[PDB]
Amino acid sequence: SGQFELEILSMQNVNGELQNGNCCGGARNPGDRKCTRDECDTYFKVCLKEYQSRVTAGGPCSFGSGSTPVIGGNTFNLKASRGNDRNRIVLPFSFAWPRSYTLLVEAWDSSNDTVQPDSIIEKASHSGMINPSRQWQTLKQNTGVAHFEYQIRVTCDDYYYGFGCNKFCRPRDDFFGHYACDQNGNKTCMEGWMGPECNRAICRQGCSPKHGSCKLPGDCRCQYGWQGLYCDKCIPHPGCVHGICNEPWQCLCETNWGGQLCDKDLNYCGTHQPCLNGGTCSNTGPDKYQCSCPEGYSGPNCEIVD
Ligand SMILES: *[C@@H]1O[C@H](CO)[C@@H](O)[C@H](O)[C@H]1NC(C)=O
Ligand SMILES: *[C@@H]1O[C@@H](C)[C@@H](O)[C@@H](O)[C@@H]1O
Ligand SMILES: [Ca+2]
Ligand SMILES: [Cl-]
Ligand SMILES: [Cl-]
Ligand SMILES: [Cl-]
Ligand SMILES: [Cl-]
Repeated sequence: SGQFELEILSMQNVNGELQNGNCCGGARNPGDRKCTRDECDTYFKVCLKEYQSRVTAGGPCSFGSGSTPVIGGNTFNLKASRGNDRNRIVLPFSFAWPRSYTLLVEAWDSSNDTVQPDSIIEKASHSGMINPSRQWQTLKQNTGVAHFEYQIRVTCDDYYYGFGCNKFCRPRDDFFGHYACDQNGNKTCMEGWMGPECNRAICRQGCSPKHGSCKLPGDCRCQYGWQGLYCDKCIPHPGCVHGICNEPWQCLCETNWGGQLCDKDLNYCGTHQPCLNGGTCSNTGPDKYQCSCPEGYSGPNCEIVD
């Protein structure tokens, strides 16, 4: 999600005094009060926590804490230097960044090779607001005897967006989405795709909303029983001749066509003209008729003469 980073820029402790007024090491040469015996072994402690309207010097470091190894003597300047792992403190976070925070930074002196313990040189504290940016914010602690400069920032981890580094967005072209990310981490769909995660293919222009569907953009796949470019037309019953459908597998007959498959001619007389030698045809049912034969003509079609 994100990272709160702090970089030490410079320290200035001309004499080599701690918070308690004493020197780093031993004796202070009388009169001029110069500390000469030894230089401080300066390291930095950092504590990051929830915003406090009224700052406390003690409390749990909610968002994180860390310390630098000894990075210098009494005085150092790293303001034109690059800044490495020894002079910087990284504090990662997975929660959404609240913007408001409380930061404690302290310069300390190492005393592990002696009988006395590690002691505080100076202590810095502030509460503020900071948004995710690559741009460093410089802070000076100069109120006391010892002064130090540090800079802080909050950056979003890869694929994280917004003011809290919480909005994840990584681009795709698979069964879960077809999209690119924009500057705000919003999903902009590829050509042919739609929907919140860009997983709906846009069909053929005019494709049936009720009988057509897509898997890939452009196409129009027909529901079973529908057909045509737009899946607009039903498929009639197989074996249906001289028949239409409204719904699939129907076979609703055309005029003068009867039966299950509209194979039977209800107007055989008109279609074939069967009676010969001046006979009169009359339809007597499906593929049936009868002939009224003139005198001297006999048979089903008046074909028997004399
Ligand atoms: C686009 O991104 C902004 C800020 O990152 C967000 O507030 C907004 O809801 C997004 N717009 C859409 C249409 O998703
Ligand atoms: C039908 O009946 C036959 C017998 C003839 O009279 C025809 O002219 C008529 O149309
Ligand atoms: Ca020391
Ligand atoms: Cl403040
Ligand atoms: Cl300084
Ligand atoms: Cl996945
Ligand atoms: Cl979707």
